[PDB]
Amino acid sequence: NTRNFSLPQLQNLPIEEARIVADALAVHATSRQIDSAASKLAALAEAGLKGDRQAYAAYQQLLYVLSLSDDVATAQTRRWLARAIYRVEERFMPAADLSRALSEEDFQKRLEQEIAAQSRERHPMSQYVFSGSASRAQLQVFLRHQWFRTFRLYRDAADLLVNLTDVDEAAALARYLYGELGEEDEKGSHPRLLAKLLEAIGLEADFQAVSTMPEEIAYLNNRARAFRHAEVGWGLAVFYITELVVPGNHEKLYRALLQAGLSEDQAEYYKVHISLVPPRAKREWQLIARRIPDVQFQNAFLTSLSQHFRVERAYYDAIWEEMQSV
Amino acid sequence: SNMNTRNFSLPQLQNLPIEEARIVADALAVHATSRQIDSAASKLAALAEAGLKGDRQAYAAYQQLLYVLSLSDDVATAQTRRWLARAIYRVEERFMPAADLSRALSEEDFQKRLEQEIAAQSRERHPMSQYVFSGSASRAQLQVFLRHQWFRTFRLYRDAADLLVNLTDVDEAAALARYLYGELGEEDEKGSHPRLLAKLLEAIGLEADFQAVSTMPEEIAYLNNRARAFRHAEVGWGLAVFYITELVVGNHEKLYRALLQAGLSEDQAEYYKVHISLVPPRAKREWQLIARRIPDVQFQNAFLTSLSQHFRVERAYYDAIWEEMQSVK
Ligand SMILES: [Fe+2]
Ligand SMILES: [Fe+2]
Repeated sequence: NTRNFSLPQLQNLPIEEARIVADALAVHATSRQIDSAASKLAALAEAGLKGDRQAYAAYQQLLYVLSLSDDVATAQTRRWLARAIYRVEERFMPAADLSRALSEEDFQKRLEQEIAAQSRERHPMSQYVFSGSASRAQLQVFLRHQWFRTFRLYRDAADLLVNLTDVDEAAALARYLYGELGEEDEKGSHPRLLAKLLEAIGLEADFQAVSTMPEEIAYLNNRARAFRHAEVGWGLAVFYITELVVPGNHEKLYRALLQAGLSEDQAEYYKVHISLVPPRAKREWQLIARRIPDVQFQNAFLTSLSQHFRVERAYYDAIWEEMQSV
Repeated sequence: SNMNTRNFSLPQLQNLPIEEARIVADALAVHATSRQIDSAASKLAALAEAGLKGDRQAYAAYQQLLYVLSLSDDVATAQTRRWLARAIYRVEERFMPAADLSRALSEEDFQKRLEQEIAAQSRERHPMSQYVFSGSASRAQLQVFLRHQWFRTFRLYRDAADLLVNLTDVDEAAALARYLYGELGEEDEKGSHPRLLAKLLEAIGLEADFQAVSTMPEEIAYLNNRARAFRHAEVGWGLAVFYITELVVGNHEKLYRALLQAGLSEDQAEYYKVHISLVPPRAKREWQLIARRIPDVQFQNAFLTSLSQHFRVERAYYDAIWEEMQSVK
């Protein structure tokens, strides 16, 4: 019952950096062991982002262990090591090089244009699944990966909550967390609603699930990095795409799962996300509106959004390839 | 501007005439080296050790630095500040009288030890409590009380959120999320408990400042300990403080009645009303987070050590408020 703890995951990685990280996470690890891990992780990430495919896979696997393991005794040092990797990653991402902050209208127009161009709804897999055309085995592929996107999303939102120093903005994220964790009934948290769906269609919903899909690991690593960033524009961009923009996927999948014979109660997970209300109309939009005049915020937000879309598209492409093969 | 940044780390550090304050500032630079950060950690640990071994100047200095590290609001330096804070926590926790139980107490014996400890640390009889409940406080003296209540209340929700982040079990994170929702005003952020308290302060002539910086040593000691406990990797420390703050406290009813008898309206004193509650601690839902962990002696030792330390720093804080209250009007 430690499958998603850091040391068992590191022991299963046949790489020298896994042993160095393990030593840095020991109870009496020295400052030098931790700095050594940080340096070798930063160099590994740099070599991988420069084109060494093996170093790339290796640093993504290690970053997955560092940022998303559940043994809280090592979390602070794990997050410290993860930041050494984030710093390299953010130097390599194409940055919104704006010199002057866009107008609020121009900023919104840029957002809508980028979303309309890179939205998950146009992917051939979205169309196929919404159509009702997935077989039971294909819906199992889809939902197995949905589990990984959903089951710990509330934790990433909580990291953003922690970094919103304004009490009213923390309150906005607290209202989100409250809804996401079931309001007064933890049985209806959105991870447990999805779990109920998975069990209804023959899958296990494992809260210690560990992903083996590279594109899924890359997606979760990026999402956790963005939501944890000290410049909250990164997290607000991802919050925006994950929760604020008109979801639309949830309603069409709900109809399709009921078409597939699941009951209304079993498919509740997709029902609860449906929402008519434009993104700027929502109250959480004020967290973004207030920061638009700041060009540093704009650059963080727009860079975050583009990177999120890149990793999300590669992830959806990989789910789709798996679905076509069953 | 200087006012807008007065609870940021670097402005606070530049006002601390401590050698180690410059070393911390260098460690917080955007491109600070691992050597600079390691040096700052070492110097802070040595300062904390010297203070806790009896050097009163080192004790005051390390506590001021820990206040800046753990509770400043410039998020850009927060991760390194918390990294440095832990070097201090490790020293602090070696010096705290800690429960050396060899095996776990029974549920009954655990509840009994908790209740006797809480009973024996009640402040219902404290001279300041009696002075305020009795009516006897002048307006200026009520202001002293509420000025410090502000520091206790206004960022409590953040400490609870650090505990939420460390509850890996989804149902337990949900329990803390329900607390946070209530604490941040449910659907109306104007009704968050800090803003209810701001309304009470405004009613009595005081400003409620969300960039407030404490200058009372016992108050700093209290906030430092509370943030340490809620952020601890062993959640027994946070559950101890959470339970004494939320599941047991049984205080707010008499302050509410005293304020109403002093001419404040129900709406002005709402901050105290919302806290009043009939239901025993075991009856509450959050108690399950504690009930599940009793069998684990490591949890019991963290929890009981945390409870005792919390009471020591809270009692010294309440004494210091009382001394200040008696210096006015
Ligand atoms: Fe949700
Ligand atoms: Fe409260």
